[PDB]
Amino acid sequence: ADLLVKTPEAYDQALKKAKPGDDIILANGTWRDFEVLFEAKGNENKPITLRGQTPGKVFLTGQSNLRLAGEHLIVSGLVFKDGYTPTGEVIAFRRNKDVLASHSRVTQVVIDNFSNPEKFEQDSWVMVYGRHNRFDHNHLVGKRNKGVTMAVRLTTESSQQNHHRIDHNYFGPRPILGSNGGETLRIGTSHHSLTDSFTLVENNYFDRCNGEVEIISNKSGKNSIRNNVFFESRGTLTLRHGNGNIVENNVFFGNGVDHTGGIRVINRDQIIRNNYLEGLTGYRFGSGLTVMNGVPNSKINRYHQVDNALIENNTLVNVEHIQFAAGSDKERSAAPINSNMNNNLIVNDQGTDGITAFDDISGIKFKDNLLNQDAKPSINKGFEQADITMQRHDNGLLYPEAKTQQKYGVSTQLEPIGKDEVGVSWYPKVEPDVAFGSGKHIAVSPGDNTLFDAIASAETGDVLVLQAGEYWVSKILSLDKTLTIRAQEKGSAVIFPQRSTLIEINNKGNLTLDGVYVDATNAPDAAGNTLIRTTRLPMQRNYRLAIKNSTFENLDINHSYHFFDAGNRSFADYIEVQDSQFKHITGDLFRLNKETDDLGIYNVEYLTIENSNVSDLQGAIAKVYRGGTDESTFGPHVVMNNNIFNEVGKGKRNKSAASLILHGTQVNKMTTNEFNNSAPIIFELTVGEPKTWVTGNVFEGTPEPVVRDLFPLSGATTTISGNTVL
Amino acid sequence: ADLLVKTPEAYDQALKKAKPGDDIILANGTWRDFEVLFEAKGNENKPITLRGQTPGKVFLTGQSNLRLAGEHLIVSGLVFKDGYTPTGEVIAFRRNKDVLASHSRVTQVVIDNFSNPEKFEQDSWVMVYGRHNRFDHNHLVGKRNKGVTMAVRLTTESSQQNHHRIDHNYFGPRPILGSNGGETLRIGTSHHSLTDSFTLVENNYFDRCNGEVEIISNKSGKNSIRNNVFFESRGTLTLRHGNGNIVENNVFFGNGVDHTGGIRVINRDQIIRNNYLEGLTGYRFGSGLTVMNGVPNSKINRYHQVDNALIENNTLVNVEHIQFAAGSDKERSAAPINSNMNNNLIVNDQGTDGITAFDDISGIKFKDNLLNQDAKPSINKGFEQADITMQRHDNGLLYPEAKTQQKYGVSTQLEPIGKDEVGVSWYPKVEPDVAFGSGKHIAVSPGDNTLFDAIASAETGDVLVLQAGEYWVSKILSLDKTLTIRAQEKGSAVIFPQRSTLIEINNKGNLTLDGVYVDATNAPDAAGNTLIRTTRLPMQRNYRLAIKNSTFENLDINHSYHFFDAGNRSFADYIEVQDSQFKHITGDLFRLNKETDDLGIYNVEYLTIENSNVSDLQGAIAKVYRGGTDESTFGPHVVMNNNIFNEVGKGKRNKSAASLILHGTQVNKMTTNEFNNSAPIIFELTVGEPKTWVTGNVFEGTPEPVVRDLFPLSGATTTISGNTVL
Ligand SMILES: [Ca+2]
Ligand SMILES: [Ca+2]
Repeated sequence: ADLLVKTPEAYDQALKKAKPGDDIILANGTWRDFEVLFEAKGNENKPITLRGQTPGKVFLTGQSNLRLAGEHLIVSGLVFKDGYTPTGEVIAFRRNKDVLASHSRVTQVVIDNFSNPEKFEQDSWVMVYGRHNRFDHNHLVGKRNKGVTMAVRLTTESSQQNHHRIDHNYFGPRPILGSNGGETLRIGTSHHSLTDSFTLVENNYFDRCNGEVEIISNKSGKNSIRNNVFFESRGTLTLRHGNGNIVENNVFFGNGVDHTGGIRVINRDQIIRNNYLEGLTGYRFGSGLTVMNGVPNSKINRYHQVDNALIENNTLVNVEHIQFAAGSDKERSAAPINSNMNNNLIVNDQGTDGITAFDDISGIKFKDNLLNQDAKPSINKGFEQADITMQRHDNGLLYPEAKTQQKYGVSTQLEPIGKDEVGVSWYPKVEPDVAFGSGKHIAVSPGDNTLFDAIASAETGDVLVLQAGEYWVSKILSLDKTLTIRAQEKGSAVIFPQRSTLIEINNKGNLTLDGVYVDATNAPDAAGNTLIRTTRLPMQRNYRLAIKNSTFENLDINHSYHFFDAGNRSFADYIEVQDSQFKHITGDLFRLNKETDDLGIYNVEYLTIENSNVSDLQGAIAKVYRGGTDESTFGPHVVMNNNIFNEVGKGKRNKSAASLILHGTQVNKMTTNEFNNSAPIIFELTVGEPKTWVTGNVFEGTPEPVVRDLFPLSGATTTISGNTVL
Repeated sequence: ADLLVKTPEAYDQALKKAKPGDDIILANGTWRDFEVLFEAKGNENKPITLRGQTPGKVFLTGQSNLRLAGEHLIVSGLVFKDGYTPTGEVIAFRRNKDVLASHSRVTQVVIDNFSNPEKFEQDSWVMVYGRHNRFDHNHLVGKRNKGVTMAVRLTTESSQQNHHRIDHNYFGPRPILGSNGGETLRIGTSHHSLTDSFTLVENNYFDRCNGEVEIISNKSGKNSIRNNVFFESRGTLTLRHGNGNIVENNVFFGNGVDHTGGIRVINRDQIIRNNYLEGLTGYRFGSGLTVMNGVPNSKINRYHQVDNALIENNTLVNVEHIQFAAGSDKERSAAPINSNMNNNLIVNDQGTDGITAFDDISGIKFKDNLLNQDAKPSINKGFEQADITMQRHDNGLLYPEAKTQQKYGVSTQLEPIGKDEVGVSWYPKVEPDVAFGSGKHIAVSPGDNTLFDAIASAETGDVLVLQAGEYWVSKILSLDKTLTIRAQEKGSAVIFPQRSTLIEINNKGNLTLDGVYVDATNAPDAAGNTLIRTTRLPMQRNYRLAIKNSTFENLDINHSYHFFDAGNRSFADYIEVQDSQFKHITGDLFRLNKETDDLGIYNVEYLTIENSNVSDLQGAIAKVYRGGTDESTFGPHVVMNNNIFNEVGKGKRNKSAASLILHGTQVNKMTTNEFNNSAPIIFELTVGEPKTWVTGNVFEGTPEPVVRDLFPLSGATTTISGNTVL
């Protein structure tokens, strides 16, 4: 029988009355601050259902969440949005640790940007306990904060050997977290990784799941991860802890996007068969295919030696890196043993087979692997070369034209699940970001509060075109949308800040400055001004900052006048500076070093400064810091080319005594710059074999770059040469 | 004519029609977001008035402010609360730089906790410009953020030689700012300090104005500060810059409150006569009476030599410090010259006249000063001692009994203005802090978010009484009120956090824990947990934290598990730990070191740990930091006595390698502690002549204290002796 309810108390009363076969129906509307405890006992033949009256019209908002407890329950047709769970989880298959749900199903529910307001206040969106549950045809998009999106817990035997089924879900875009802990799916935990979970993960679509290196983090035994599609996801399927898992029939469409992986093999008895991998650009732990070194006598949460891996009938097309014994170093000294790699197909048009061995690989026996003839084989025995031309079948996958070559690599009967065969038909799959300049153009004129008003009434994506003249700014310009501020004619729009901050970047703010001119002469006569900064409230969301063709002068009325000051726990997807000039600044240029608690957190993924000019800066061009020993991320990337830096970094308040100090940055490229009469470049290299190239620069009146290796010799690939010193 | 008005548009119409002698009347109610520009032109005999219908029933809230412009205006009967100014000032005697107000009056207006949301976003509450303006019978209380409460500006000749009158105002309690910039009243600035202001500050009441070392900051010429009362104010009347000022007929009741000053003499031609000073405990620049050294050939904003000071007929009763040549060092090398101190009366029951000379004082001539015979004199000529009994007249002031002695000190005819003769009768003068345990007692039972529920529904000042049993906490406990959490029976109420934070202290939160037991075994297995912390959003006001008779154990499920984590720009009025136990904690105990930009800002006024036990703490007991060279504040104070510390501070993630790392702390007292098998105490002493006492401790298996001096050797009184080192 159907039990329509319109209030939480009516819900309570319906739940008390509900019998096997009944449906409790949440009436269409917005249910705010509704902590749902669905605790009942259905029947194998007659489940008890909680569902929205009209899927897509029942919203659970504010501090709402859902707990299932009992057995034979079904929950469907709900949307969580405009809020965040006040507990540890949005959806949990338990009341608490002693009262679980089993034989229960959550299907056709949406969680859409239901994120905690602080990125590093951790929660999870779905937590599975108990046994024989199902989580299917759901739609999870936009988790911005630390904490896996979905996990299977194994904390007691009652939650082990679960045979849980996770299928046909849309795992929509998840942006970069900026530390470890951004997984989309975690099965188990290191503590319980030697127990058998038997979890089935099939026919899900992972669409730009970019939280961190692990898209899926398998951390238990004897799971089956099969028939999933990974589209442009900036990470990997990692067999992290736990043994005896099967990774099969999965499809990875990297499309050449940066840092796309990958199947990563660690531990024992793994089977990696019949997987299709295309256009994957990642390396090291984010490679298209990775077989790691382990630690002898590893602790339960470190790295266990690869032993009896089986890697067969996989197809790898334009996979840039296949890495064996990856992570090899003084700790991870146990190379792979008793393993086998057979009947795979590697087609690469980049001239190489993409293979790199980092240690002895004689414990992997290679047999009957096929390579295209133009790809220099890195390994002789076990690889044969042939004239291969690939053509795409109807199932969207590439196969050798020759039928005889189809005994290598992936089966022809694969049928990748599509983006529109997953999730719910009644909730759209949408683009996560607003593009710069995707809106309309608004003419703005001088000269008092005119910029404050134009920003406030513009719409996201708009472009403000400032006419020539003077823009006096008596009120902070707080940006909570995507906006471009463009001078109609470069250098003809002059912006005069009169407050301690000119521009503040809030949640949802992203900023492009193009051709503007800023004279900070009239800023308040106080130390510690900051021309541009994020909000100082911990942000919920990443931001983008682009600076082009612009000039910034006279940030020097008092000391410690910084150009850009990142808020604690803030994260820029990128900061890009092109063709811009900076002169007379007492503070730092970019302060990207706030996370000094060494938990692997950092402030910027890509810092790029090219073709620019900086003169008379007391502080550093950039201070960027990522501390600790985490190997779960790919950034910061710091790229600086073709700049001229004069009299930079020597102020008595610059404790770094550097023009540039880079701690824990993973990719460093400094090329064709001039460092004239300035403080040195200083590298503080950490774990994860960072890559540094400092070539073609002039250091006139500037000391040579300083390298401090905090992990001798752990160890980085550091190329510093081809530079003129004085 | 009366122009009663109910909306801003009606006000605008009424303003256009107002003629000399008219009253524009804001109707009773709440005017939110009202930026009042009161610009009109009365005559000397018929002013134009803006006033509330019923004083006490007209409120300006939100982003409201007031600007007077023109002449012969009066504004009265308004309350600013529940908001903050969107400009630089709440009330400004100008429209803008070029359009001032003269011959105008602001009287009987209240500003009640109208502070910016963020303490270090600077504003001011009252700015006076022009000439012949009056600010009387107003009521200003609770400004929390950086920026002087009220200042007279002298930016152009039009605002100089003003003869402004500031009288009969209630300058109510102002909490400690935690940096420079917390003045209650400023007359001028350094740039204009050589111009004459002629401002009259008389018959005002300063009730616990504790913003910083300067209650009044005189920064201009020929002003008169007379007949004011300073009640338990944590600061001083400073003649900061500027010459020829008269400080006269003022009364200081310190009542023995900590860091009560004081008249501070700097610069030339000052007259300090007939002031009464009682019970003042301050020292150095916050002394009861200070005559500073100056800087030879000083910059305009530094310190000008005391030249031709006249100090006579003042009474000083139990003033612990009278200091001559205060601040003498290598920079401040110019001792007072051409000065005279005559006919003062010093009565002190502590054994001494309280005088200290820090340099040559032959530039001060003394004659006919009287001191009680029991007080050992520091100076011979110009002083005599005698038998004195003080008796308190009806004016509240002490006078010698022997009529012959009444030629020393203050006149018997002084009439100190009373707290209830100042401000307005229709608005109450209140206590600023909710006292712990002033509400009701509330019984709480075990155990599933019962603590969460009891906190949400309690009222400020209440006491929660925890019955025996287990308190599981699956939601963060957010404290936005004053609250005590007491175990019914010490030790039978056990609190089990399940989130990475147990207690979050928000704006208006203040917390006492008494007899509680916290077992953090079940916290999330994640690094960087924090049992107690402020909100990480920048706070609006200070907080208090008291921990008594409590036990905290097993903060060790992962690394960097901190007991208490201060947010950026947060400030504790105090943190006090008594008779409590802390064991098995991987992080730091108290993280009070967030303000590393060296602007003089800090996180705690008083940190006190006594009679407590800390065992197996990987991090430091406390990291407290105050950076830079500011001398405008009194804290931090760090007091630790009679504790037992076993195995503290030797963790590999404690970069300080200290059990205690104290930088820029001004008062340090560690006595009768046991430090067993622990990392050392480390001092990093800064400017301001800090006082450090480390005596009577046992350092067994612990290095003896390390002293690093940043400014060798400009003061610092460091006594480390009588410790046992095994
Ligand atoms: Ca991970
Ligand atoms: Ca001051």
